[PDB]
Amino acid sequence: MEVIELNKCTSGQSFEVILKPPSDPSLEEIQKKLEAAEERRKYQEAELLKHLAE
Amino acid sequence: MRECISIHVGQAGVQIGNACWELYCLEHGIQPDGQMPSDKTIGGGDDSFNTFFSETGAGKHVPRAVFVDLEPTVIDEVRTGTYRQLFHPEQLITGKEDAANNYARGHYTIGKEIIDLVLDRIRKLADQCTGLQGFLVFHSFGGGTGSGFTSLLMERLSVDYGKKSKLEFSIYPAPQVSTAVVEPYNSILTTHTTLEHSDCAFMVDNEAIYDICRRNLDIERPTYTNLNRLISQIVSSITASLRFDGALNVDLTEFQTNLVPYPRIHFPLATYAPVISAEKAYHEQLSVAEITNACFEPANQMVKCDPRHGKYMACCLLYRGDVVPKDVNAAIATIKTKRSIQFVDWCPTGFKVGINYQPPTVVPGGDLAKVQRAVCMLSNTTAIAEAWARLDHKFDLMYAKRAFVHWYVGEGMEEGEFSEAREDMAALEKDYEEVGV
Amino acid sequence: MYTFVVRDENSSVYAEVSRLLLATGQWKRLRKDNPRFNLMLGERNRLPFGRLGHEPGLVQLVNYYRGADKLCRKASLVKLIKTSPELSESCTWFPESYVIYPTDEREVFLAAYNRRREGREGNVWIALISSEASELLDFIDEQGQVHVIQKYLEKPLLLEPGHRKFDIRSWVLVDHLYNIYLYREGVLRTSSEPYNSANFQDKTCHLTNHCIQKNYGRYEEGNEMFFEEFNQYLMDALNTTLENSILLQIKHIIRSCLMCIEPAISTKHLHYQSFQLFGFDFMVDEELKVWLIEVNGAPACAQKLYAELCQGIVDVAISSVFPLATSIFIKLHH
Amino acid sequence: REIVHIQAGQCGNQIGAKFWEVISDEHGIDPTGSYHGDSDLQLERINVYYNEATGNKYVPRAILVDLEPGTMDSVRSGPFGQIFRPDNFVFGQSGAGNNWAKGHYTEGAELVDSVLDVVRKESESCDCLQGFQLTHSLGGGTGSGMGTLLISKIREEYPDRIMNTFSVMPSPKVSDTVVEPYNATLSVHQLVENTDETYCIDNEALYDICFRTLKLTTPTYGDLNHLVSATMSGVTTCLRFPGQLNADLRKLAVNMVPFPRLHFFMPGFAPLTSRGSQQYRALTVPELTQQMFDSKNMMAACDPRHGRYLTVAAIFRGRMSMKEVDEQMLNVQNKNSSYFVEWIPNNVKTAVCDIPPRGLKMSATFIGNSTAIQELFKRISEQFTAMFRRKAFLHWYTGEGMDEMEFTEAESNMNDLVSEYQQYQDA
Ligand SMILES: Nc1nc2c(ncn2[C@@H]2O[C@H](COP(=O)(O)OP(=O)(O)OP(=O)(O)O)[C@@H](O)[C@H]2O)c(=O)[nH]1
Ligand SMILES: Nc1ncnc2c1ncn2[C@@H]1O[C@H](COP(=O)(O)OP(=O)(O)CP(=O)(O)O)[C@@H](O)[C@H]1O
Ligand SMILES: COc1cc([C@@H]2c3cc4c(cc3[C@@H](O)[C@H]3COC(=O)[C@H]23)OCO4)cc(OC)c1O
Ligand SMILES: Nc1nc2c(ncn2[C@@H]2O[C@H](COP(=O)(O)OP(=O)(O)O)[C@@H](O)[C@H]2O)c(=O)[nH]1
Ligand SMILES: [Ca+2]
Ligand SMILES: [Mg+2]
Ligand SMILES: [Mg+2]
Repeated sequence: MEVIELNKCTSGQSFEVILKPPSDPSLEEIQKKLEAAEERRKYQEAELLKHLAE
Repeated sequence: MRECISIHVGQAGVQIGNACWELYCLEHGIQPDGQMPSDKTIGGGDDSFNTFFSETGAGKHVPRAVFVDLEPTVIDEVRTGTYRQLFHPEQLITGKEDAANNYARGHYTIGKEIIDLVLDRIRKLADQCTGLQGFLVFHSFGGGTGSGFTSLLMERLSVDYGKKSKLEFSIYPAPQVSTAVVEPYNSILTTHTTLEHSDCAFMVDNEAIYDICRRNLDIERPTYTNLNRLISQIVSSITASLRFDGALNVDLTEFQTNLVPYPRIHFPLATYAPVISAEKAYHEQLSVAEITNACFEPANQMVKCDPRHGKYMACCLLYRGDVVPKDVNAAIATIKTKRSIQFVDWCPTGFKVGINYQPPTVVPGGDLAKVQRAVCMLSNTTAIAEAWARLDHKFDLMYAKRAFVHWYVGEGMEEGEFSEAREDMAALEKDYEEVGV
Repeated sequence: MYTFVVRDENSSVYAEVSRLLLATGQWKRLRKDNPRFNLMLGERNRLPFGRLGHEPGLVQLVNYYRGADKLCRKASLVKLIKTSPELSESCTWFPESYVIYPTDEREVFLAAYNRRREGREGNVWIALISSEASELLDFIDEQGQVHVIQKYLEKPLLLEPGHRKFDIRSWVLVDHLYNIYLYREGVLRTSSEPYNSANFQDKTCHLTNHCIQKNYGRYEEGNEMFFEEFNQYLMDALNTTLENSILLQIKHIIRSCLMCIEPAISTKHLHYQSFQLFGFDFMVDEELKVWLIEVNGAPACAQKLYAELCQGIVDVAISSVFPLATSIFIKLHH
Repeated sequence: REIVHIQAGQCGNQIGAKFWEVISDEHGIDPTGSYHGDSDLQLERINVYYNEATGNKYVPRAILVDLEPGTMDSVRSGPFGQIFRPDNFVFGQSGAGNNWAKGHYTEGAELVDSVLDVVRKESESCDCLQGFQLTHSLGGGTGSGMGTLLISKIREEYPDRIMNTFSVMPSPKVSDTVVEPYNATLSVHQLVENTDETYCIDNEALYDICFRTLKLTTPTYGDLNHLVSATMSGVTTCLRFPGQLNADLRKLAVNMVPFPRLHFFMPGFAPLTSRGSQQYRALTVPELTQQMFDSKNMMAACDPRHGRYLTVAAIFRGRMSMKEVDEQMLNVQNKNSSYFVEWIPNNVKTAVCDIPPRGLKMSATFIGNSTAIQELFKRISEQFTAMFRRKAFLHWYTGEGMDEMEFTEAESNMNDLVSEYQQYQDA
């Protein structure tokens, strides 16, 4: 019913119609997560190469 | 004028990026060699299209965009594609081996050895900006790169660009065009890590795009090309306000303002119409009322769900072509009395409308026919949560047996992150419930 | 070879349906959590409609309409009738009702309670049955859940011999095309004890539930009179037919209620399709005026009519979508 | 993403040589090593298996291994014998006498370092090595004993590279010696630990197919290898050619292997054909689908109805309606959903390649990670125990330094592998 905020230009136009009213981690922490996972990979690869050594 | 940088991650992001930037060039009359005749301000300017294109003294208009993929295959086709002259080498980053559909491999393993390079190449674009708004990130949920490396990137951008907004164009996984069985894992994992780092994310279910291409374009088996050229039209509709003169959604902050009241719930449902086949001999042009009425048909949504059994928090209508406010209001009035449209009690029941007199441009030789008027409705409805339910169920089925989990743990990830991510999704489904019912 | 699943074991109706399907040798039952199904006989609560219609190469069908609870819940039915222009407040076949929350439209209820008292006319209501508003509001707050207050029909039609009360149950089937099929066979769930007008405390002759009654089986077998006998009685005792005096109003109420919510639950252009069996409860006053009591979303059938009805469901609701290698229904056209 | 091929022993070299013979033709490569094709689809991903030399010569990235020169000499005089890099011919003189201990501990240990020098030389040329594929038998001594030895040492030097194998299982129907169950059980123990992907090529299946289906009264190793080279060409299709999806040995492992030890696949193929006998009638898509899933088409003597499919990968080759392929594949899963685990959603993926194999207008190759594979290992386990309970023929091994405990351990681990497959058959 109520049309408001009509803004016209050459490219087109825009408006708003109402029908009814109402009723972060740091760089440190990130580098810590990535390096922590890298250690786990290193540990796993070490256990393998140790197992293969046996 | 404020600039926007577009980041394309993974196969889906890159190939869609190709579809969008191709379309962008045709809409702005930019040629494959980057020359834009209509631009009389040679070597610079602060026009609306400069939001997406920077200019060189040689009169070339280059996309403010970066392409990244842990595999060189896909981007190599950009390097040798038709729009090869458009981008410059520093914008196209490629790795040696992909993430093998593994989130942990793309995030932790391979992500760690290239993240600093990407951010550096991104910083080189940001340095050419006078007032950077934020970033538009294109990627997939299923891919190892699309899911893994994206989340890592999104985390760093929130650190290096804390005041900047970040919008998402994400591809929701569909078995009809799947590339892995573990896509549900990658989807939950990347959503959880990215959620706090994304202001507004537009999900596109390939299932929805796939059936639209089959139903309306009469393509028996849609290729990625068929899917992308359609998605690019939707993306174009959403980003047109940032590239053209207007007063609605003129910047990235206005997206969150007009579509996202609650921060976590920042996944607006997109609905586009009309989709007509190019090789359809006889077509009767559809009216404003007809295309607008189709915005409430689930068969035209980017995600298949039922808005009737949910609640709206916001709703934007974005028209392109022969449309005037009078015909729009007349269409809304009619539709309101015929369809179920429930807004949450703490929001006004209304529609923010945007019109661009220039009708939707079509790729020459494409599958889409030229139309006199088109529309894209961006509605933040709680009904989109059906997609989360689907996905979280598929996740629970596999994880109960810890299937495929060893591949992720083997990359340095912890089995706990699976449950940590799934718990965040469980909370998300609840937030949708409280608001919806 | 089609496939289906069963997720409601307590369903006496669809326990028979699943039996009939397997007996065709063209339907194969799967496990509960098997997603690769053509048909779903879903549960009554938390039915996952969100996971339907997302299986490639599978046309999926379910035996429930999402959003149909708005018609099958007493608090919702009242709200639906009062807020829907199609039905409106002025509708003549639904008793005057109000929604009341425990400590809403309590103030509105008392405004009408005064006209009845300051008019010296019938002023009896139901949630228990009482003529005092204070006795009722004290009962609701003592229970806990949300209840509906409704005008009690003080002058009901009474069967003879016996001077008995009764209510009519009609079984309606709505298929995937939203065709409204009325089962030609209904049933009167009668009271065996004579209706007492003065004493509302005795709820054995006021309430006509098949469980409460179980003088059980004195007049007819199991306090259930079918349409052939009831039709004969009306002809002999009132010089009219079931079709004319009552069934037209029933067919009108049913058609009206479902046309109202059609745009809100129709699966015409959806990715999955729905059908559902409903059970409408009607009440007839001494002037042969039919009133709607409530709608059951998960109705049970009468023992005699299980075989015919259940077979009927398979024919028009299931086989219509999944065809295999005169009609017992009345199509309420619209 | 380059792949380094290795072929060890009599069997390994004969199926390996046949493999290069087949795919060389598919990629238009002649025995000389020169390209003479007509489609660019042949050369787009030919680098996965072939190294390029000056004058545009394509050399297989293959390493030929054996402890006796007998079989390798036959390869070098064979059809495509001249294509192989002569330096990649690494061989001994003593043989292994069908002894796992000889190939793994004594005779083979004396030659293994020479092989690894060639592996290293090829690997250093790779732009980005994705892994290795090995062809060998498990019933012999060299391919079984030294093959598993190589794998263990290749894993040590390339622990982040994929190890794939085409392992031929022994069968009394096609037997050389009675110690084949010993050699196999010892090898399976290794494969469970040091491979990501093993295609189980059961000779019992290959014999039954030749005898029952192809109506060959008395099949030879040549008849058996016609089926093998057809399977090998099929499964490697999406590695060798460009397409909708482009496969690699890692993405293969991730999506096919839900649990690390359960990585033993059932290959399948359709249409089944014998040598020489040409078929004139091309199979309809419904026929390719029905046959490739039939037990009569499985290269592993296992009844798939006695188990459940964990994962399935199907590749259709030839010009056909990819829509019809989709419908038929979906029809199978929907008709027999009980034989697919419900706790891995969408565990069947299909691909299509335009180029068909030689002699066929269209074909379909099957790769299934079924729990029914346990039938294979249970079979080997029974044949193993029958002799081991009396310590029969064990002196051949103890004479090479092995102890009875090592047999008991290998036996135990394979019986575990059986029980693990049984665990998820009733999930
Ligand atoms: N709509 C659309 N979806 C795509 C396209 N390419 C890939 N996808 C989807 O992306 C999902 C898998 O992610 P990919 O982008 O392919 O993989 P990735 O991001 O490169 O990550 P990697 O595993 O490292 O290769 C699948 O579900 C595909 O359906 C595309 O061009 N268009
Ligand atoms: N407003 C009213 N006026 C007259 N009788 C009423 C009435 N409201 C309810 N009744 C009498 O109500 C009895 C029981 O309530 P109702 O029939 O709604 O059962 P529930 O047990 O309330 C529904 P159902 O048993 O069919 O699942 C009705 O069958 C009838 O005997
Ligand atoms: C060369 O061998 C092949 C390998 C693959 C695998 C694969 C296997 C699956 C699966 C998904 C995927 C997917 O993630 C592929 C991407 O690329 C791959 O390698 C992967 O679900 C259950 O089984 C598929 C092939 O065709 C269908 C094939 O021929
Ligand atoms: N399919 C096939 N199997 C073979 C071939 N040659 C030997 N075998 C099998 O391999 C086992 C013998 O191993 P063999 O290859 O001779 O041992 P090796 O040469 O010392 O490694 C037996 O069980 C045979 O059935 C062959 O050419 N094809
Ligand atoms: Ca300019
Ligand atoms: Mg990729
Ligand atoms: Mg031999």
